[PDB]
Amino acid sequence: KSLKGSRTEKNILTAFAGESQARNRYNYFGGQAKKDGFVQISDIFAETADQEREHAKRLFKFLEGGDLEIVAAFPAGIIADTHANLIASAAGEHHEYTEMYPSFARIAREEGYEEIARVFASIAVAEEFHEKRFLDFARNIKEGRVFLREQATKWRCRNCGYVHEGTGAPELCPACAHPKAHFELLGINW
Amino acid sequence: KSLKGSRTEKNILTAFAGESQARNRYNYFGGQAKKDGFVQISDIFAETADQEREHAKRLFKFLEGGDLEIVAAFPAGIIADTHANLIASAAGEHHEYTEMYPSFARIAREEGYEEIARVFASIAVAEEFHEKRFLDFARNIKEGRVFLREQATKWRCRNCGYVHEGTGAPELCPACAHPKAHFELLGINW
Ligand SMILES: [Fe+3]
Ligand SMILES: [Fe+3]
Ligand SMILES: [Fe+3]
Ligand SMILES: [Fe+3]
Ligand SMILES: [Zn+2]
Ligand SMILES: [Zn+2]
Repeated sequence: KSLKGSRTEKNILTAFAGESQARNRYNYFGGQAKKDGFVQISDIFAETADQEREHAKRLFKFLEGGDLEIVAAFPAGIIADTHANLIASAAGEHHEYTEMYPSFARIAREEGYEEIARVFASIAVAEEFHEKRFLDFARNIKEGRVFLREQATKWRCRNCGYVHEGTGAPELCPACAHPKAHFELLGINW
Repeated sequence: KSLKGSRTEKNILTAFAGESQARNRYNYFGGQAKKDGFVQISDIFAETADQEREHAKRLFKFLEGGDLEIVAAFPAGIIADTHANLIASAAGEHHEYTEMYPSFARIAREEGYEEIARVFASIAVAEEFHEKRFLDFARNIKEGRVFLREQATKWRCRNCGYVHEGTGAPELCPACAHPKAHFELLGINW
């Protein structure tokens, strides 16, 4: 069934508008993280931005055309330090997966748009992990554990792949000479 | 002076919301142009998307924080063939530089935000050239002149830089073997 005139139609566009702004905000926060010396976090912001582009794309492809008026609130700014940006990003994700998407999914099911309702629910899952990632990094910054841990571990240079073993990432990579900012905890997800 | 409570504050966020959606739409149209076999046009859509990201960034940095409600209409879809996408993109740019930005600049000046008004006016200039580019490519497609002209000229392969001299781009690049889709008119802007 068509979406024309349905509340779901406006909800999809509203989600698209929000996801679109989130993509820009995350890319900006990614640039700020770079300036603040947090390369892994910067790349995480950029990856999240690209994933928001994909949520938006799925939503956009459901629309049938024409201009549609929407009424919604969005974050008017701002770009602060990385810790603050991570906190603000997490808060935005929280609202999306706890309030917005469940509401949109609910209304979709009500109006008879099952496929779309399920897509809203699925996107909410992605947003929750996005929040987890942001909250975890904010915590690392607050606890001063971004580049230092209590026990010896392995740190990988994102720039060249050098692996450093120790309680903390080195001031400079011994292989590529790039600063500590490029190091992350060595991760294996395969 | 602060922007809080001013119409300009809402106009900036509205512009940001629109520029944000345009970035996504242009990236999607860029992907469709690739599928349609128009590499130069695809790269132009991607470049325009990146520039929209920059208009949005300038606008975003003027905001002072907090959640703000906005009321505006946006294109609910859609992704069609490249010619149609170029036409729809041009129409959107036209509205922005003829109606929206001049109005926002006008109101900014009225409320006493000179710097911001001038930024709105400046962005409008960029949008007009964006439209010109889109309209020119739509015309090339309509006239069947994307890869063929009446007089012998030079065609450059965007993939490897090979330069072909003739009335039209070759079916396959003789250097890198990529399809005609990668060719553009050789351009010199320096
Ligand atoms: Fe999102
Ligand atoms: Fe998200
Ligand atoms: Fe624009
Ligand atoms: Fe534009
Ligand atoms: Zn290194
Ligand atoms: Zn070639």
